[PDB]
Formats: sequence, C-alpha cells, structure tokens
Amino acid sequence: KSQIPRLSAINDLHKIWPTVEEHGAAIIESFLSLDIVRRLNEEVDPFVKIEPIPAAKTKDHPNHILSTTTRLVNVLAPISKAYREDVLNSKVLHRICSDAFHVYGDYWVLMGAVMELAPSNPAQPLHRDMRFSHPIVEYLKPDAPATSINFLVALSPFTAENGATHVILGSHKWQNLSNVSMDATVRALMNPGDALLITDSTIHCGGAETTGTETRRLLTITMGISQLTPLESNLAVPRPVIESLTPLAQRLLGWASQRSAAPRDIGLLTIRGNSIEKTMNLKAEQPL
Amino acid sequence: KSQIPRLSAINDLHKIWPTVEEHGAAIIESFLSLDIVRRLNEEVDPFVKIEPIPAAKTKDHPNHILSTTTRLVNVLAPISKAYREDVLNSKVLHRICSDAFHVYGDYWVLMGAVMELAPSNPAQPLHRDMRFSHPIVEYLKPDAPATSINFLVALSPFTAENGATHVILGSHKWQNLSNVSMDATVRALMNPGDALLITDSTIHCGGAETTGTETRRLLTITMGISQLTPLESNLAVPRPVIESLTPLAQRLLGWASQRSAAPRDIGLLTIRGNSIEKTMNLKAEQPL
Ligand SMILES: O=C1N[C@@H](Cc2ccccc2)C(=O)Nc2ccccc21
Ligand SMILES: O=C1N[C@@H](Cc2ccccc2)C(=O)Nc2ccccc21
Ligand SMILES: O=C(O)CCC(=O)C(=O)O
Ligand SMILES: O=C(O)CCC(=O)C(=O)O
Ligand code: NI
Ligand code: NI
Repeated sequence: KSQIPRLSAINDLHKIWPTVEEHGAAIIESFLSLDIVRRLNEEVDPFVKIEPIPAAKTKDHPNHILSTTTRLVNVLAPISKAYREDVLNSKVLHRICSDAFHVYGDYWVLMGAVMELAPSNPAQPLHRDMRFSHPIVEYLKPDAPATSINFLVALSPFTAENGATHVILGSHKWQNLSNVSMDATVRALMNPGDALLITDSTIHCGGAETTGTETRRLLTITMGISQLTPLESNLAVPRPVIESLTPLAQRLLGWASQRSAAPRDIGLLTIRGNSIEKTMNLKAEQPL
Repeated sequence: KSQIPRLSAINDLHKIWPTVEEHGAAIIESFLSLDIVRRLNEEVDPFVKIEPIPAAKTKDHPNHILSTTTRLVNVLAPISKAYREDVLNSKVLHRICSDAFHVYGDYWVLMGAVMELAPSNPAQPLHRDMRFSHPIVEYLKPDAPATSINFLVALSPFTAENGATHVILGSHKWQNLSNVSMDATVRALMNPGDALLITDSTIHCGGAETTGTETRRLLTITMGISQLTPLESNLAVPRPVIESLTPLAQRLLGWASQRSAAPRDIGLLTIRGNSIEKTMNLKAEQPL
C-alpha cells in the first residue's frame, strides 16, 4: 500500500491542495521553520503543564472524547507571539486554504490547539473530525467540497513507536465505512515543523505511544469556511493583542466581518451594511 | 389551490413546527402582541428613516439584492428594548426553534432585521433565503432538516394590494425548480403581530406594492443552528446592554458558548473547556 505523499512547502506549493483533494492527506515538509517551532513550544509550555484533564469537573464544556493522558490548549493568540504572528500569517497555509475554500468564500480558524500526549497514550479510534461539534457536516452531499481541513503540525518527532498519526488514503471519498480498519492505514512519520494535512472526511487517528518514555506534541489548526462556527472563541482576547495583529489574522480569529463566494455576497457578521472593523474602528499592526 | 395554514400562538403551539415541516409555511396569528408591535415600531422608527439605500457607496458590505425602495435595519438589540427583552425571550419562538433544530443542537439569531418597503416597491424575484451568505446550504442533502427558519412578522398590515409575501406551499421539498412561477403562489395576508414562518428551502418573495400610498414594514427573524455563522454581529453592542439580557438572549446574540446535539458534544465558541460566559464573568439581567 502506498505512503502519504510528501511535498515541499517551498517548491511544491501549488501541488499541495490538489494532492489532498486526490488522496485525502499530504505531508508538508518544513511547514513551520525550526525557529517558529522552538518559540511556539517555549510560549505554550507552561499552559500545557497547568491544563487539567479534558473532562475535568471544573469545566462547563468538558471534552469526554480525548484520553486522560491528553492535554489540549486552545485560544493560542493571547499565549503565543509565534502563533499569532508567524502561524496566522503563513503564506503556505493561506495559499492552501484559498485553494481549498474558494468555492465557499472566506475561511477562518475553527480551532488552533496544542495537543500533548503523555507517555503510553493509547491510539484514538479511527474517526472523521467535526462530528462532536458540527452535526451539520454529516448532512452534506458526498461530492460537496471539504468545508474544513486540519493541519496537524509536529512540534516534536512523530515516529511509529511514539504514536505518529494514522490515515487511510482515499477515505475522504468513502461513503460505505465497512472496510474501516487499522489494516488500511499508513503513518505520518514527521520531523518537528512538518505538517500532516487532512480534510474533515479523511479517516484517521492518533497512534499508540508504545515506548513509555516519549511525550509527543502537535499544533492542530482546523481551518474552515467562515460560514461554520468556530469550536473556540477569541471574544475574551484583550483588544491590545487583537490590535497588534494583521487584518488577515484579525479575520481568522473572528474580529472582522466575513464574505461568501456568492456573486452578490451580502456578508457574514456585518453591522447594518458595514464591517466589524469599520464600526469598532479596529486598529491593526499596533505593537504591544 | 390551498391557502397557508393559520395557527394560534396561544392554543396550537405544538402544531406550528409540524405544519411548517409538512407545508413549508404557516401563519402564526398574534405571534407578537399589539403592545410589543407598538413599542418595537416606536423604537426602530428613527433608525429606519436614517438608513441609506441597501447598496450605498458608504458601505463596505453593500446589499446589491434588495431594491432601492427597501430599507433594512439589523443589529436591533441596542436599538429596541422590546426586541431584546420580549422578542428574544418569546416562549412561542423558542418552542418552535427547539422543535425545528433539536437534531442539530443549539440555535441562535442569524439576523433580526426590520425591513420597510416604500410605496410602489416592486415584487422580489421568487427565491430561497441564505444563498447570498451561506453557499454551504446548497450542498446539504435534500432530506437534511432545515438549518434555518425565518419569522416574517408583520409590523403593519400585509394585504394583496400592498405587497403581502408570496409563498409556494410544498416548495421546501422541491429539487427540480422548473415549475417555479407566481402562478403557483399563495399570499400571507396578515394583521400587525402575525408572523409568516418559512424554512430556508421555502420558495417565496415579497409582493408588489400597487397602491402607491402604503408603506409596509416587517420584522424578519432568521433563526438558525449555532453551527452556522450569523449574517450580523453583536460584537459592538455595549456590555451594559448585553448584561441587561437574559442568559438565553445572550446566547442568541453570540455572547455565550453553544452546544451541538452530539451525545458527547465538545461545544462551539469555548475557551479551553470553559464557556464565554464563565471566562468573561458575564452578568445577566442587570437593569440599565
Ligand atoms: O477533541 C477532538 N475530537 C475530534 C474527534 C475525535 C478525537 C478522538 C477520538 C475520536 C474522535 C474532533 O472531531 N475534533 C478535534 C479537533 C482537534 C483537536 C481535538 C478534537
Ligand atoms: O437581503 C436579503 N436577501 C435574501 C434573498 C433575496 C432577497 C430578495 C430577492 C432575492 C433574494 C436572503 O437570502 N436573506 C435575507 C434575509 C432577511 C432579509 C434580507 C435578506
Ligand atoms: O494524535 C494525533 O496525531 C491525531 C489527533 C486527532 O486526530 C484529534 O485529536 O482529533
Ligand atoms: O418582503 C417580504 O415580505 C419578503 C422579504 C424577503 O423574502 C427577503 O427580503 O428575504
Ligand atoms: Ni482527528
Ligand atoms: Ni426571502
């Protein structure tokens, strides 16, 4: 069985989305530079350590899906300068997203999260994303273009023994799910900064951590059309932080109005025919 | 040809959604009381008068669909006490919406707008709503439950001669649109406070104003699943106004996290497993 296609972020940029469209998955080598990975890790480190279990009793929106050996930290903009500046303005991410979502219109971040898997974390069951937040997605026609995609960025090494992600190639086009098995999977072996890109229909899972010593970390960036509601809110992010961002980054975090691809688009999150950014007089690129 | 079913808001409450489900439209008699209509009208009056044309050059999100003899005013919460208190907490609206959207989960306001049609306003072309903002909706399977519904509330009399809404009964189930004609329509004749309820698949249009003297006004409330992005933003609504609302009204305006109907729902607009309202310490029902 054939492996996940590997593509250069520098050279093969126009080939990335067509590849995912065909196979359901692609590995983007050096999606983030090692410098960006280093700064991202440093900035999120303490927030990963203080994060409780996903289904902690203190939470009013507990995650009952993820294992107790998973830690997930979202709403990264206020935590990480590298995220809000480098990741949110990634030329590669934006080319892929505009290739992917042009049929629908504008796109934004549905969730940007760091996930850290403790030693001996078991494999996740094979799944498609979005089913515990957006039931609407299951009612889309089979040939509907993907309404969200997920960049699974390695922040530490992904190996077969430490739980590298499994994917079933071609499974984004499957309607009958009788042949879903771990026998049908291939692995996303990745160095830090490489990204596995999948769609919301790609059948995949986190792998089993089998060493008992290694901690695997990733940055998962679910990008989706602006017509779908994000899993996370940036409503509580301080205005100085928001005003430090580019207009594009502001749009990605829901601090701007949005547009569909309809020829006479009437817009999303508008205020009596005017945008959020015009109405609130929202500055951009103001240093902290 | 049969007329639009007419139902009591007081007596026939459980019958309303089943009726719309079957026929694509229903008239809810006295959906709003005359007192609520009176206060709503008084409060929005000046904002309708100052509103420019829908496609005004001053706007960065112009509406190129609506006629120059239409005035549309949305983001009503800061304008109208009657809207934000009485309309947003309507027992009838909430029963219908929970009946309609239980398969998907939470719902909210996609747009609440007052529309005023000037004398001699021409008929709109026959259409389905949501096509100039949510291209995603066209990619839903034919049997997918409606993801949004529209309450067209009469704020002045709707008559045949002054442009009462046209609907094609049963058209919410149509896939082939070859028989779409004004010959297939019936009218929503309504007194102020009556509401025409349709789905996002019901083929309908505003009627022709033929008197040359009468100004027709309506309150259009598009309610939709919380998984779809609103056409309008309440991000710029002052915090004192938001904190005056009920928790339910806050949720409807995007000032709360949201839930899907998935058995192990992980939530929408959450902040590291906690809700917007918990994180921002958002008060509710604090008088101005
Ligand atoms: O919690 C998340 N569940 C997944 C689904 C899933 C996870 C584990 C096992 C089975 C299913 C999801 O739908 N979305 C995301 C996306 C980014 C990070 C976490 C999740
Ligand atoms: O501008 C709006 N266009 C309509 C569609 C339409 C209107 C006129 C003529 C043809 C199509 C819509 O999709 N949504 C709404 C909903 C509430 C108020 C206005 C509109
Ligand atoms: O652990 C991984 O590599 C995959 C994680 C994943 O698919 C998820 O949490 O949704
Ligand atoms: O004018 C009416 O009664 C219908 C208005 C309408 O359908 C719309 O503007 O979307
Ligand atoms: Ni997943
Ligand atoms: Ni309409």
